[PDB]
Amino acid sequence: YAFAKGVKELRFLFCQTSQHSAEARSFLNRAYPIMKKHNPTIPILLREAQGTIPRVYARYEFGREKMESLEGLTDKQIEETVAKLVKT
Amino acid sequence: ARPWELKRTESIDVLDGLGSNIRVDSRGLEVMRILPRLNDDVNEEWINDKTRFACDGLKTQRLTMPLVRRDGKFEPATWEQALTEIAHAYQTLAPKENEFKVIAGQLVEVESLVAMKDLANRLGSENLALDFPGGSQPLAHGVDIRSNYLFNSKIWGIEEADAILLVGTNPRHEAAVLNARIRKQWLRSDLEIAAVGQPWESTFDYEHLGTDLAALKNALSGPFGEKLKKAKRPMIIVGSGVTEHPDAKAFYETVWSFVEKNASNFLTEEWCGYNVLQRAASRAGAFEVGFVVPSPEVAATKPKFVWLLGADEFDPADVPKDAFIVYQGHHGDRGAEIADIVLPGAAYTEKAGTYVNTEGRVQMTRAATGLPGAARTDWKIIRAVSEFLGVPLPYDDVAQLRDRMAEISPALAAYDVVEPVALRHLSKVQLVDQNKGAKVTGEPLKKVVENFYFTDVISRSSPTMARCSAAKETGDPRTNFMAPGMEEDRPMGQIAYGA
Amino acid sequence: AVQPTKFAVTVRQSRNWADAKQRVIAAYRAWIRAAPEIQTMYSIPFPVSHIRTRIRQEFERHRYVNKLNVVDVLLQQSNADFQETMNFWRQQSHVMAFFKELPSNFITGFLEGRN
Amino acid sequence: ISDIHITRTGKPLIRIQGGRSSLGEHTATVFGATGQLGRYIVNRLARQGCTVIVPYREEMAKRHLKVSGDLGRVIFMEFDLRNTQSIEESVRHSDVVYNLIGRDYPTKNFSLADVHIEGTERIVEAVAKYDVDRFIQVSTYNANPDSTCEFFRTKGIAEKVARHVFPETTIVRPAPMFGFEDRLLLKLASVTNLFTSNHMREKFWPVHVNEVGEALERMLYDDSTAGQTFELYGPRQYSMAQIAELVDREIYKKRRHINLPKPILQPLAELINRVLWWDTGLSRDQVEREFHDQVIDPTAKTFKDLGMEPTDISKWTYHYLLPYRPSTYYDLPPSTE
Amino acid sequence: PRNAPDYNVPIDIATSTFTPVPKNVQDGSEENVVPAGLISGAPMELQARTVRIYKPAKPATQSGEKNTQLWRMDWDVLGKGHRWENPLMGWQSSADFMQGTHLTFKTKEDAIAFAEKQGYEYFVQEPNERHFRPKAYANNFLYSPGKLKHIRTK
Amino acid sequence: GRPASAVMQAPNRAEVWSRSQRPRSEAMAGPRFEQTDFDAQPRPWAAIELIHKQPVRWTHDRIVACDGGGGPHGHPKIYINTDKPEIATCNYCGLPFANEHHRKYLESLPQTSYPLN
Ligand SMILES: NC(=O)C1=CN([C@@H]2O[C@H](COP(=O)(O)OP(=O)(O)OC[C@H]3O[C@@H](n4cnc5c(N)ncnc54)[C@H](OP(=O)(O)O)[C@@H]3O)[C@@H](O)[C@H]2O)C=CC1
Ligand SMILES: *P(=O)(O)OCC(C)(C)[C@H](O)C(=O)NCCC(=O)NCCSC(=O)CCCCCCCCCCCCC
Ligand SMILES: [Zn+2]
Repeated sequence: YAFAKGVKELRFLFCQTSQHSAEARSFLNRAYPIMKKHNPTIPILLREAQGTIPRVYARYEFGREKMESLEGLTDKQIEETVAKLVKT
Repeated sequence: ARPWELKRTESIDVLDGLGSNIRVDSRGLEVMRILPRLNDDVNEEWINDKTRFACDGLKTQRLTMPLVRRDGKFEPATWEQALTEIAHAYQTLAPKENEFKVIAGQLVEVESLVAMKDLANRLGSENLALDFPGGSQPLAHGVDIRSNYLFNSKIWGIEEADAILLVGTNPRHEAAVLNARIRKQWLRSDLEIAAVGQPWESTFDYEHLGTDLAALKNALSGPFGEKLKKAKRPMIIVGSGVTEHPDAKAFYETVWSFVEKNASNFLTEEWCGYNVLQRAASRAGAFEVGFVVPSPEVAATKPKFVWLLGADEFDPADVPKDAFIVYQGHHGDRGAEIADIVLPGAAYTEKAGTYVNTEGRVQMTRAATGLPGAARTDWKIIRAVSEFLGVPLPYDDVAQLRDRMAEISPALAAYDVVEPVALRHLSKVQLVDQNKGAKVTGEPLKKVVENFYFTDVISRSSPTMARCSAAKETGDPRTNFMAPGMEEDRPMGQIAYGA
Repeated sequence: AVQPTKFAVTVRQSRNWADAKQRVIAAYRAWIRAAPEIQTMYSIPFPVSHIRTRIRQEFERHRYVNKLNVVDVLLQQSNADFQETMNFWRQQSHVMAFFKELPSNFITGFLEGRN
Repeated sequence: ISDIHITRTGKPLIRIQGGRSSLGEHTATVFGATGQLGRYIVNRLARQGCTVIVPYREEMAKRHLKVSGDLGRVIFMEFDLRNTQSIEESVRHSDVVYNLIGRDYPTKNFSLADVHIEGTERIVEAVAKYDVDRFIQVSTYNANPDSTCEFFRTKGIAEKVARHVFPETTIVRPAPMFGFEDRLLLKLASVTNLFTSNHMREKFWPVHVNEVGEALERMLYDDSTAGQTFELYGPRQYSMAQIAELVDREIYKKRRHINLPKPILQPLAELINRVLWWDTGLSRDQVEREFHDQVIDPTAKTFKDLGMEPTDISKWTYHYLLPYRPSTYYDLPPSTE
Repeated sequence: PRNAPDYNVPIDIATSTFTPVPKNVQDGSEENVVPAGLISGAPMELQARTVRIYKPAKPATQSGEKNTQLWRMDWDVLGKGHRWENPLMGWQSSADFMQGTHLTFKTKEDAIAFAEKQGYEYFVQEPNERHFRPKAYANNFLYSPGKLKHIRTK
Repeated sequence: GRPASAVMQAPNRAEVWSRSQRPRSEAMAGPRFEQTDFDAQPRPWAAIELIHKQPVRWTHDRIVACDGGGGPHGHPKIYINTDKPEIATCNYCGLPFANEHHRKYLESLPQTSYPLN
């Protein structure tokens, strides 16, 4: 199940610490392998920094971009949160 | 100069990938000398000679005015009549997806790449190349996890290193003050070094295991692999020359497979045995924000509008003959002399630009002087042309762009520090899963630095480096070799320095 | 002691915000009352409407101050600037230095050099 | 307007904008700058850090100009019109040459034809000889080679000579000028100007001299103004009677004039000009202009083509006429009637 | 709107062609901060310009460390107007009135408090600290059971 | 730049003697030089030509002392080693010294910096 045609990159901003729940790291731990295998041509930039509220960006064609926070979401709720971003 | 008449600016060296901390001494318009300043995590009170003695190339072949190529000649242009001439060409060419191409050089800062990524993205291009050979195609290591392309054990990690393997890099000509740290650890401890690639005259002792991937495969399967296995704090260092090679696809999977096989040694609670060494200041920061060709589909689309963002060591095959070339930079060199329009930008001693060094340390320069002539700041040039091309970029100030920067990667807002890679083990995907079937050619590793004194536009324009190269060619130990002073064969001296 | 001059006002602190409120109105009134008298003292060739416009704008820049001790410094400066003007200690060049008779966009600023 | 100016010969000028300490990069020569207009163009060029050559004749009358610019900025050269070398020495380092040399009345060594035609000839021939970028020559309003007034004819022939030698000439035709030290408002407030041939009923569109110096500054920066012809006139038409009405309302004096029949006054005026050494305001041709009326020749650029909107003379009467109010009415506000 | 250049900021007698566009200026409504820059008399350019707060590093050329003791506040060089060459003598002209000035503070907090109260933009860099390591003269002469890795020369 | 008094860098030397010295022809040009007497301008002699007309002070000692000869009027007293077969120069005043042990070698060179005699 690859992405929808139009997503040009994914960008997750999380933190190493448990200050925010480990769910984004738990989802990325599992998702990033399969979510990169099904469509290798798209960059899924995993970027982290201390005290970063979890968050994901999808950049679409002609420079447009969608952001959604991942704060308080669970590893499943975060999954549909990304899912609506790359399904159309 | 005298020291009391010198202004002191604490900046960062951009002449290699280490980000050595420097003190820039200026007397008004002119930089006078470059001094080291203390950073035990980075440079340890030392800078190399090119970092030190190439500052005299900041005043010699500079770009101060926009030039438009007319009838095979470069004529001066007003900034308005240069951006209009650029906009007209882009409108005429009507570049579709990925026929706009951008190549970024060694000295570009992150405020430019993040600004250029936003300009090309809204023009429909994801074709964002790099100046090295193989910089216009997808890279063997990706950019999804930062640990793919960093010096993951810190520069400070060499202080503990027990076994170090070198893969295709001359640590003297790539990171000269990092090469010294290896020697320091070697003299005072039982550190064992072996290398794969071209032999080099070294300040430390090492074992030459070979020159190509077959040799490296025996290297890990043999005694040095067991030495790498048995050691605490083992350290494999991949040079950026490997990433330039035909078999970077195959080299990078071979190394990481050894690492993943050997965690709890390589991937512990506090250690990262995997390192990639960068020799240019712009390249880790380019990786930090995705300024890299994503797919061979993008790389196979021939461009008709090429922006050379400080690019001067570009391969001649990465620039079409019939493309409209725009060169942005601060020196008149190989990049400027083939372009249709040149735009004068800032140098690193006159900008406040972010740079990320080979280990992922985020550092900022401080402007020592103002802009020469009619030069502009580079991210303002990119923002200015986004007006003319029809897609203005939201930010109008450096803070607004540094807010943009911090939501591409939030580490870019944490200065002077290195962020830890949380999901370290996710490096397997782009390093091994994505690099499995590679048409290995067996071509040996190359020596990517032919001349240490000439590596970029500033060095190639320095009179002092010109004397360093010429004396090194003939061995003249004389102090006034191509400098003012009386000699036995020069009774009357000379005013010329560098000739 | 020596006599305080004609418009010399003793420096006193505002008791409360009501005090400050009434003083600021007194100062604004006293300025705009004097604009006809400023014009002929300093031979201003503009009409008095422009002079009173400038008085209004000077008061408007301190509109959003919610600190008694900042207002009282400000009420001090206007008292000295009023006394200085009415006694004709400053001259026409100073009063005309007060009447000015930055790029409006990034792109306008970029093209001319910074501004 | 920008930080880069490129000239007709193609040299670039990288400028630093503000103040008298900065770099305007332009080397100008302003012939006829010790008159009335000449200071406003020189102050404008000098206070923005441009080198200005000021060819002068009398040493003590040039001195107010040096204050305009920084050290080494305003260079004085002593010249004569009939000294070609001093003309050539004065324009050969320059990228713009302003020709503001004119005289209303003939002199014992210069006729109106000699100061206008021949003076322009030498100045333009040196502009051609050393290849100076820009040449803004200032003619007069109503200039016409077919005119019969010596002033409007001779300044109309110099216009054609300049173009024939240097076609890129910016020809500038101002209307009668008002300002500080103007020979318009200060004469109507004076007491010597009592004689007159018409009933002060000739009309013209008076223009502020301050806005004409600004206009000449903008022609240097708007390169496209080269080879053009500019008439620089004011927003309204007035007679000498309407202007003199404003002056009386301002100074509170109610000046009076003695009218003479032109066949009588003109011969006398030619005698006063020939027998007195100072500018008397009276001469045979100045009487002839007195009976003539201003026509704004179309197909000529205007202030709007510089993006400028001139102000009316009425707004300026208080500023410039106040020195002439009697003590009783001096403390009064501007008339603004 | 997220640190924006405000192009409607009023200009005063001290604004030149080298004055930066300001993101914001003090007006005296701000919480807990004395608006000194509003009442100081300094131009608005002082609130459009960022200062650097740091401890100067030791010069490479000397071992004395007295100029490293305190915190220094400087004004950043702007792209235009910092220096240009006078046409007459070649002296170096300037339009930056803060180029020859600096303030000195005892602690980092004092520097922040002063810049906050004056309305400056301000960036802090932290000093790089020396990594301690015992040094022993007797290391010069340690026994080597095997190959001498270098020949010491004193 | 018509006369030689507006081109020659010094009366005794035509060319520049420093890397950064602006040539006289490039500094006597411009509007500020259009009604100027060139020979009335300050045009001092080049010290680089003058010092090199001094003859070598020959000595047998290894180390020579130079204080400028003026006593307190001269310069700070220093010491010049004369061991290299080369003319040793005082860093303050430029006076040339040689050691007699190189007299035969120096009187063999095709050219030199100072008159050997
Ligand atoms: N002012 C007006 O109402 C109008 C003016 N004009 C034209 O505008 C220009 C400037 O006007 P304005 O400044 O008021 O005029 P002025 O008469 O005040 O100035 C004329 C200038 O010409 C110089 N000059 C005159 N005759 C000679 C000569 N024979 N040789 C050398 N220099 C000479 C004068 O130098 P010096 O002082 O040394 O004698 C003076 O600097 C003139 O050409 C004028 O004719 C046209 C229409 C209206
Ligand atoms: P309403 O309830 O709206 O009351 C309006 C006021 C202004 C009182 C405010 O609500 C208010 O309380 N705000 C705080 C007080 C304030 O606005 N400022 C303090 C007063 S001092 C001041 O503003 C001085 C201004 C500059 C000096 C006076 C102006 C004249 C300068 C010279 C004129 C020309 C000379 C040549
Ligand atoms: Zn001596």
